[PDB]
Amino acid sequence: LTREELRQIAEEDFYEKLAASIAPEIYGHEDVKKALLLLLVGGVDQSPRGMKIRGNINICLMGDPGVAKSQLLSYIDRLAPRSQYTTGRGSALVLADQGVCCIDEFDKMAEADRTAIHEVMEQQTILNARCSILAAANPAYGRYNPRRSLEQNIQLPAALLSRFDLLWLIQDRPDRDNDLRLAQHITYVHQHSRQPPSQFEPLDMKLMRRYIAMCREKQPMVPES
Amino acid sequence: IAKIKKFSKTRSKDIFDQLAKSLAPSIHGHDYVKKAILCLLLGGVERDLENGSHIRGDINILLIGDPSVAKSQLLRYVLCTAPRAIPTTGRGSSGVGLTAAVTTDQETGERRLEAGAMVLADRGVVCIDEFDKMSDMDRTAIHEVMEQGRVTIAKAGIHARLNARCSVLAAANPVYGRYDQYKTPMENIGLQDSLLSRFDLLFIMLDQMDPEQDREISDHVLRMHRYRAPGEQDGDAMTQIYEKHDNLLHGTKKKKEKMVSAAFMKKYIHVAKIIKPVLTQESATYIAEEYSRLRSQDSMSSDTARTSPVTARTLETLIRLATAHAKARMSKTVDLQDAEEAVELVQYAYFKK
Repeated sequence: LTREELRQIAEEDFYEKLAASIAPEIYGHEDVKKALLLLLVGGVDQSPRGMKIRGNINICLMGDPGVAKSQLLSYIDRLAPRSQYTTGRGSALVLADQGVCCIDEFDKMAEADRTAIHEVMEQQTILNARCSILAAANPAYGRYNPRRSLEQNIQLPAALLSRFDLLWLIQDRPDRDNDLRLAQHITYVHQHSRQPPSQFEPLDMKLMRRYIAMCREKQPMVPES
Repeated sequence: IAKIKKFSKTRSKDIFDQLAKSLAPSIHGHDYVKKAILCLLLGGVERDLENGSHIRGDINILLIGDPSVAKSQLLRYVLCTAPRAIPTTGRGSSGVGLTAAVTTDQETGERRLEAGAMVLADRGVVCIDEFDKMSDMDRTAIHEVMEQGRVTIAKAGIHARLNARCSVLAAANPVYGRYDQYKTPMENIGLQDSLLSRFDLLFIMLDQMDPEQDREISDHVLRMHRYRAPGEQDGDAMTQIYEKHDNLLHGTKKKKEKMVSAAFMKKYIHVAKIIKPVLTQESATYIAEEYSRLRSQDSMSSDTARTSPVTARTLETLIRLATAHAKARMSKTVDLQDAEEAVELVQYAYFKK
């Protein structure tokens, strides 16, 4: 980048501004935004003492339909430099090497492909499959039941869920004030064709892509303290 | 042009009532279904944003009810009237028929794309009878079209994206054959939550054998049966805005009202679809408050049950129905009654006792 643009990224509370800059059109869900930002950044890859460790961040987001998961997937597909957006039936892993593989309707896929997904998750190989997997799932009955166990509500094996380093549950809990706030924000987005005015205007997509590219270039070393 | 303007100026609020009333003289009753069909003919507004995100402007309506309630007749009439109408039954066309496929040409060795049923029917109407008989795989295939109006195809050596912005009519029968009054609508419909949510409007039709209703239906059917086209000898084998009154088609009582001609109706529908309405600030707050009331109605549902879950797509459905109603009458802005009609339609469709 031009260092002035990096300074334009590095004001106070820059972490919050970067987190909110990802999909600002969807109100709230700042934790999921931070998780997606860290997935964009990613960890470090090391091969100590004969074994290879992964630095890729794989996140599984499951929630009731209508919580704007598909729009988040489309936005992260747009923003990521190497991104592959695919559906369950419609399928790619190799094509998204050193990138992000955005897949939705994970719960609506046969277990035969799921079996091959385990090797990709565990070793990032198939050929190399060094990619960040972002999977989307839905409850079996269309609504998440807290009475039922998590595995039954996801109808996926426990090992597959464990291989996902982050799990985020979004439930469409009915709250009057939250519903009114969401409705008014949606109406402003429709009428003005723009996001509601927040504290700080989000950064451009190109600037964020370049900043993520530069931050990926560094390999921090973990202190022993 | 002059006749259309005169009819719009004279009949200010009566356009939406008359077009729904004169939609199908051969079919008796079902005013809400006729209003929904009129809204589909008018259509919504497709909006493109600076970021390039696409928002659907089509409406999906599913009709479920007992046999012999004049549902196939409505589908055939819509097929006849719609410019781009393609009929696809449940098991008549599979996912391969509905969704475009890739065929490897032997002459040149390259791969070409052949359009599917929905790809050809761009900005049109697709009618699906016996939707209950359709498999779940075809429903998932249709889900992408119903959500974003696009089909993504990727086979080794070629990849492309095709537009599938279309509206769908679906007619299905209950799982038990006849709708059960005692059992909940969820058991009778027997469909997943995602499919119902993607649908914008749900209508349930009941064959209530009331003496007056039966007498009226029989009289209407009998009058239509005894009718013969003028200019044809009896026993032989085989544009004004208001239609000419007929003693059999209309009746002595209906002499006080006249039906709109088909050609004039088609021209007015096309002109209205050309018109681009703009939403107002006054209606936005009212729609938001009514949406909040609908979401909070779970504690006020009383003994009435809901046919479909209420999600964020309902607000978009409300806006789209308001846009269609604004298209019904030639105007530029959205008024209060414009949203009130859509709210009444939602109240009728969503809640059943």
